[PDB]
Amino acid sequence: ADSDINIKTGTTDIGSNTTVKTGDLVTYDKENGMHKKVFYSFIDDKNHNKKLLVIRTKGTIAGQYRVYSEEGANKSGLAWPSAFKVQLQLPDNEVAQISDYYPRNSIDTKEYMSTLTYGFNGNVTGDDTGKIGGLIGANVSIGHTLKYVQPDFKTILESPTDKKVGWKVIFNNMVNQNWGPYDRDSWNPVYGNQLFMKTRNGSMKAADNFLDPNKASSLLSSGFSPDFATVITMDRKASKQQTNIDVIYERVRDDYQLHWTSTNWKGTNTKDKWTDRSSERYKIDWEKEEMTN
Amino acid sequence: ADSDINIKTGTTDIGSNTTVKTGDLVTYDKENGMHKKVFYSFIDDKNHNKKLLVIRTKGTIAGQYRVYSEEGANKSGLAWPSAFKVQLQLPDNEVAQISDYYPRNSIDTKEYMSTLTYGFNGNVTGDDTGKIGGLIGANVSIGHTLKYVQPDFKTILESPTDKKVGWKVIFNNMVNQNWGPYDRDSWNPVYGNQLFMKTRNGSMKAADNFLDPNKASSLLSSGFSPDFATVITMDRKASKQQTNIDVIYERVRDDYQLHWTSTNWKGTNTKDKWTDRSSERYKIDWEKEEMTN
Amino acid sequence: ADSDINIKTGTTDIGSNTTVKTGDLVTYDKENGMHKKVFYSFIDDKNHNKKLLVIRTKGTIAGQYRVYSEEGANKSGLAWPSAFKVQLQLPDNEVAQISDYYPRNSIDTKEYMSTLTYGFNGNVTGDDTGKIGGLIGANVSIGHTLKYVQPDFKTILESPTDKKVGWKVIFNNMVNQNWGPYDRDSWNPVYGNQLFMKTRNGSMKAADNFLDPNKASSLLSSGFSPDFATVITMDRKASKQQTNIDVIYERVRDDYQLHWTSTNWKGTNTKDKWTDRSSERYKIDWEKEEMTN
Amino acid sequence: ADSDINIKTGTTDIGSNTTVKTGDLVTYDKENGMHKKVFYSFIDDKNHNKKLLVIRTKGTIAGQYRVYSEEGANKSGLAWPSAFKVQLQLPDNEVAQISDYYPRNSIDTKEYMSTLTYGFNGNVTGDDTGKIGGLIGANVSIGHTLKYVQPDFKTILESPTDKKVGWKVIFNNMVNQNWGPYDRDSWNPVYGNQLFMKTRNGSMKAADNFLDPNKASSLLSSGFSPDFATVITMDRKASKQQTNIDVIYERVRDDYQLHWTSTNWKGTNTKDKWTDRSSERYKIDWEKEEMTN
Amino acid sequence: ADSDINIKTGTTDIGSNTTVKTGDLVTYDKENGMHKKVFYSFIDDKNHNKKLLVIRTKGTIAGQYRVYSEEGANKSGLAWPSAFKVQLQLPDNEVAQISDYYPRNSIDTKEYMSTLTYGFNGNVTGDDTGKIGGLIGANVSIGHTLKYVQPDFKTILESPTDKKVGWKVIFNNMVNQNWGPYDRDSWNPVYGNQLFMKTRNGSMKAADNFLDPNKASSLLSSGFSPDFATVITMDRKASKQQTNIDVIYERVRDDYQLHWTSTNWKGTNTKDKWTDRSSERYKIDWEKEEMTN
Ligand SMILES: CCCCCCCC/C=C\CCCCCCCC(=O)O[C@@H](COC(=O)CCCCCCCCCCCCCCC)COP(=O)([O-])OCC[N+](C)(C)C
Ligand SMILES: CCCCCCCC/C=C\CCCCCCCC(=O)O[C@@H](COC(=O)CCCCCCCCCCCCCCC)COP(=O)([O-])OCC[N+](C)(C)C
Ligand SMILES: CCCCCCCC/C=C\CCCCCCCC(=O)O[C@@H](COC(=O)CCCCCCCCCCCCCCC)COP(=O)([O-])OCC[N+](C)(C)C
Ligand SMILES: CCCCCCCC/C=C\CCCCCCCC(=O)O[C@@H](COC(=O)CCCCCCCCCCCCCCC)COP(=O)([O-])OCC[N+](C)(C)C
Ligand SMILES: CCCCCCCC/C=C\CCCCCCCC(=O)O[C@@H](COC(=O)CCCCCCCCCCCCCCC)COP(=O)([O-])OCC[N+](C)(C)C
Repeated sequence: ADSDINIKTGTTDIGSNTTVKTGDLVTYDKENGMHKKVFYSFIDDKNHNKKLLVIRTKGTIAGQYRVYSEEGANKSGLAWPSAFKVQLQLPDNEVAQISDYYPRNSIDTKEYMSTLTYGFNGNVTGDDTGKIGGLIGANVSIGHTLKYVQPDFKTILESPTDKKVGWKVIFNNMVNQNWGPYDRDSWNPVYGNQLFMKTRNGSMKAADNFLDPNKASSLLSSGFSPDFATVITMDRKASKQQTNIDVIYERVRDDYQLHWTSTNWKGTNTKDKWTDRSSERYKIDWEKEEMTN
Repeated sequence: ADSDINIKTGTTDIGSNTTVKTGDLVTYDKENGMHKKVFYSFIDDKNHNKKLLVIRTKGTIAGQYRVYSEEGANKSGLAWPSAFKVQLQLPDNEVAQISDYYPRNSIDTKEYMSTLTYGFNGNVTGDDTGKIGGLIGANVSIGHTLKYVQPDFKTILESPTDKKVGWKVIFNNMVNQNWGPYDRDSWNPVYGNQLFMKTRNGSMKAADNFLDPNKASSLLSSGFSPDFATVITMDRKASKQQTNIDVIYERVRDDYQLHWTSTNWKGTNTKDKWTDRSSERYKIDWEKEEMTN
Repeated sequence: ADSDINIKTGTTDIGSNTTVKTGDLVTYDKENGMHKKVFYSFIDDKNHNKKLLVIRTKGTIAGQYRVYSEEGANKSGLAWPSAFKVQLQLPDNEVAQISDYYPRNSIDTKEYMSTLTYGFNGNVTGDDTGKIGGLIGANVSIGHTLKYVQPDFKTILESPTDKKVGWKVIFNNMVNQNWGPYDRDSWNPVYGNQLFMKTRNGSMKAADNFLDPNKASSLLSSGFSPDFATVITMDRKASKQQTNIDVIYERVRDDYQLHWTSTNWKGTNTKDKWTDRSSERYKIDWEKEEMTN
Repeated sequence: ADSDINIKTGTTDIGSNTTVKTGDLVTYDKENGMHKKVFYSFIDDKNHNKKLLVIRTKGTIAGQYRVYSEEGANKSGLAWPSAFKVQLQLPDNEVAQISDYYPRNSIDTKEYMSTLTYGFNGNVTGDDTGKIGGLIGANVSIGHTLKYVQPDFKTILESPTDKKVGWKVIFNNMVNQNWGPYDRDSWNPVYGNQLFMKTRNGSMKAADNFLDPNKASSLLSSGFSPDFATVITMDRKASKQQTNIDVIYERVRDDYQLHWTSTNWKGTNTKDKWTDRSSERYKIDWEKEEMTN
Repeated sequence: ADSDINIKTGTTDIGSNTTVKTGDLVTYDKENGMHKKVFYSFIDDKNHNKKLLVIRTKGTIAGQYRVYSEEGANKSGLAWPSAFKVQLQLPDNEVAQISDYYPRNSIDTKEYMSTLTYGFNGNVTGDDTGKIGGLIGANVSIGHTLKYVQPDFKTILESPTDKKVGWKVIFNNMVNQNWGPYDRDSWNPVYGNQLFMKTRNGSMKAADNFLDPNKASSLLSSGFSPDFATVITMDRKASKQQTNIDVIYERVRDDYQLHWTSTNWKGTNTKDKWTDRSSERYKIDWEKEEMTN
């Protein structure tokens, strides 16, 4: 906090008394259904040291959650997005550099609780025949309790090198039919991986026996809208004022297959089955303060 | 709070009615993968007593979480970052001084709860043969409950001397596979240190039997992005207006080795195995209000 | 709240339409490792009655947590900071006076909860031979639950007299290895004071058997950064416009010794073993609105 | 809330477009250790109807927590502050009046919870000899739970008459050694009042066997800093423009004595033992807008 | 929320670009100890339709909690305030009207929770003689939990007619000596109403055996400070510009009597015993924008 140093709040910020020429570019890849978008802003403050440029790759990525193949009632498949990714890269011989990026890895906290209990007991037993009995007892108990919050999808920031920076979204785990949370590597010897399982021993058709997309998480079927911000700085005395950028919106799917062995349904997961990449190259003109492509 | 003294809020702050010449420097160490960055700001308020300069060493440090060595299925190793560090130092004969630093040690709180319970009981027992029995009893219980929040990574501020100040990030403990939180010194006589253990008695290959990086904390594999702020003040009447600074982004790793003894997997940890340091020297020109290197 | 009286917020504050000449002084005591700092601000509002001056003794104090003496494996010592202190004093014959101070003693609250429970029970017992039995019973229970938050270090404000004001930080208690919170006066007949105890009956060397500094609280090893604010007012018609101030950053340590009696480790604490004081005298010139020393 | 009536926020406030001549007075009573302070502010808005004056009696009161008398090991005494008080009074024949006061009595809330439980049970018992037995039972339970927050010190506002207004701080109850909260009237037939008791049956000296001041609440030993605000209004056409005020900072202590009867320590409390009052008379000049004394 | 309609926040408010002539009136009724106060404000916005006037009857009402009569040790009485009231009324033939009032009745919410539990059990019993026994059982449980917050004093708004509007404060219930909350109609066949009962079977004098005022709620003994706001609007073309207002601060007490029957103390409550009213008539001059009386 800039105010915790006695520095007046906002003194160290940049962007005062300057005109920023923003813009927008929208392009849709019908083949992959990735409504990618970039929102940039040229900031050139005379009090600064280098020209600035912030790229907000808002865009949007489809879910692609459907049964790709069905083979009778014996077995059927299913493809779902395991992880979403978006990254920005620059030419190796280029002069511009990546400075900052808002969504970054953050430390996680977990609660903890220890319980210690003492106890005592004593009773008198008697009956019609006049027998009298006694009982004295005691007990101790110790208990450790740990709780934490684990989101279904956990955003991560891949190691940002100078020339390229890339984010990532993965599938931590999901809760199905109010049962214990499952994940890709969850296994059960009898049923197997029950992540996307409708009924344990249903008699319906193989393809029909799948978890409803509405019940599952919104990202899987309805897509995930990203919001990542990066800032690019380039020296104001550079001989060449043209820069090239590349934007990637790759998405990784998985294969989920149900198998009827003799009585119950069995499920198996094949992580990293298909990968779809949609890369477009943009051009930057620092002199004209415009990104067009 | 400046407002709790009846002083109008922000009156004691510095930076009003002045022009601040900010800047930026970005350099990447491919050898160590440390995308270090410094964001400075020259504040020279005539109402102040000394020139000011705030260095925000945002930067970023890679994770370097991989199996460095594998030796068949008998055993395999693993290297992970135990602690991240970043510090700023000045020449001993220099005249500038360190004034403040935002992230600082903070007191920690823990809950507490004491429980006391009384009880009474009485029942009548009878059967077909007409036997009637009685029972009177009582019990007491006392319970102490203590809970607190312990983050996986706990930031610390090393003893800040005048010439140098240094922060630190360490590995408090981690939760594995929803089991009890482990740490570097955790030991189990049968299995041993089970921090990064995939399966207790899995039959897979030695190298494969490791916790997935996605399951583990984000910092270990995807790196840690620091945000530390320091302010440097130098007298306005100093004969020499040039100052030299040094920035360090050292990172410490550890060695984790799994051993198959006869049936189960055994794990051992060797703290402070390797250390990587990447120091760069910057130059400060108070007269020109610019940091270049 | 000034707004709860219908007075417009901030009307009663002081510091409007005036120029404040702030400053800074930094000095480091290598002998004691106390990076003391003072940040002042001269406020002289014509609408006010007396000149004002606020001293923010931010500074910083080292931890000094190390094993001072080791004597073989039989026993070893340990010195840790029991309490931190910082206070401001004025000459007895001086004319300036202490007005206010932000961090002040605050009331503490504790939860409370009373539970009352009734119960009834009735069962029928029968067997193969046709015997039928009955049982009717009842029970009552009363329970008192009390929980509160107790920080490890509890800041206190010593009785502020006109000429001097002094704060204080003490060691309330600590939680070790997720066990019951201990404190200086905690005693156990078998083991003794187990505050800084690594293992109850470890076979390692005497000096090695100590709690890791990382596990313990951050203040003990990495130091404590204070932030206390005071305001000094002096009459504007005083004949002499020069004032002298004294700043103290005294820190108190303790001695902790482990003793191996026959099988287990025994620990004893000797409170108030050593005291370190580092006092520097500053000079105030109200006429020139500057503090220099 | 002025905004809940559709009136623009702050429209009804007073203090706009006016100059307020604030001030300060500091005086210390070494005899009683009461660093009393008054911070006033003259508000005279032409749009208003009467002149205004707000007195903020911040000040500070010492704790005075020490063993006043010790008589061997048989018994010893102890004096602690039972209640703090501060009030403002005006001459009976005066014309000024008390209008408002910020800290005022507030309603208190308490939680509540009712629990109802049904239960059923049935088991089959069998042994090697083939005997088969059954058991069917049921139970009901009702539970009332009530919890609330009770601070150690509870501020109160004495009945404010026109000429004088007075606040009050009392000792609600305290928690000792993590045991049940005690208070002045708490009594135990065996031990007695165990409020400030160190050990139930300790063998140390009578004077030494007292609760450490650090463990007890901060107010008792380190003093209590008050913050009460009052506003005084006087007609602008009054013939006499001079007004006299009186400020009181009375503090009430108590006597606590431990008695060793035969084996254990016994404690008794004598409420309202001593009272200390420190009254100073200030003078107000509405015409000159200044309070001096 | 005016901003939820897309209307810019504060557009519909009234009071912009206008001068408000506020005021104040203070009068104390020594007979009843009711430090009544009214704070008004004349708002006349040309963009408005009618003249406005807001009356904030802050004032303050004493508690009057004392033992009115004592008759030996056999029995004694006690008078406490059951309910506080404040209302504003206008002449029937008057033309002004009541528009709004801030403190208004609000809906109350209560939590709810349903619990369902299944259970199974099975054990094997064996002894030295080789007898082996078994036991299999199961159980079910259902539980409804409801909790809510009930303040001791619950403010209410009486049916506001055009000519008069009146608020009300009543005594919902109180918690005594950490026991179940009692109220006026609470009855116990053995002891009776135990609201203000010190000891169930104490041997002290009848008058002394009362709950300490400090333990009870602050309002009962130390008084209640009200804060109610009303706005009065009168047409700008009215022939007569003078209006009369009446302010009432009536307070209702109760009689509480303890009776020693043979062994224990018995308590009875007589609701609505005495009523005190203190009405003063104010005069309003819209033309001069002043309220004087
Ligand atoms: C290693 C040594 C061996 C163990 C020694 C003793 C244990 C076994 C004894 C033997 C079993 C006998 C049981 C009797 C009572 C048990 C509680 C007790 O002993 O003290 C308790 C005090 O906690 C309290 O607050 C007191 C409990 C009742 C309070 C009643 C107050 C007034 C009574 C009138 C009521 C009406 C009015 C109510 C108020 C208005 C707890 O203390 P402790 O138990 O000594 O705790 C240390 C020991 N331990 C950790 C191992 C458990
Ligand atoms: C050291 C001295 C020895 C112990 C003495 C006594 C204990 C053993 C006795 C012997 C065992 C006999 C058990 C009988 C009852 C037990 C509760 C009791 O005694 O009083 C309880 C009062 O708490 C209440 O609120 C009353 C409980 C029922 C309320 C019913 C209200 C109206 C009844 C109609 C219902 C329908 C309508 C319901 C309402 C609309 C608790 O008080 P205590 O228990 O005296 O607590 C101090 C003692 N102790 C700390 C050691 C526990
Ligand atoms: C000092 C006097 C002696 C004690 C007198 C009685 C106790 C011992 C009796 C004897 C033991 C016999 C036990 C029978 C029931 C116990 C509960 C009971 O009595 O009333 C309870 C009412 O609470 C309820 O809400 C009712 C409980 C069941 C509700 C069923 C609703 C419809 C039934 C169809 C279900 C299907 C559909 C469900 C709905 C859709 C509680 O009231 P109480 O218990 O009278 O409380 C005062 C007494 N006490 C404080 C001392 C405990
Ligand atoms: C005054 C009248 C006398 C009392 C009448 C009955 C009580 C004693 C009877 C006699 C004792 C016999 C016990 C049998 C069951 C007890 C529960 C029951 O009766 O109904 C419960 C329904 O609550 C539920 O939700 C149903 C419980 C099981 C659900 C199973 C679903 C599918 C089964 C397949 C499982 C696998 C798959 C699971 C799902 C995927 C509760 O209703 P109630 O108990 O009627 O409540 C009113 C009565 N009472 C208030 C007095 C309690
Ligand atoms: C109306 C019909 C009659 C009732 C039919 C059955 C009840 C009585 C049966 C008869 C009693 C026999 C008891 C056996 C088990 C009871 C639980 C059970 O049946 O299934 C449970 C599944 O919940 C789970 O998640 C499974 C429980 C254990 C998981 C173990 C995982 C791997 C095993 C290795 C462990 C090591 C590694 C662990 C993992 C790494 C609950 O399902 P349900 O009970 O069928 O619920 C519906 C029925 N009911 C509502 C009426 C209750």
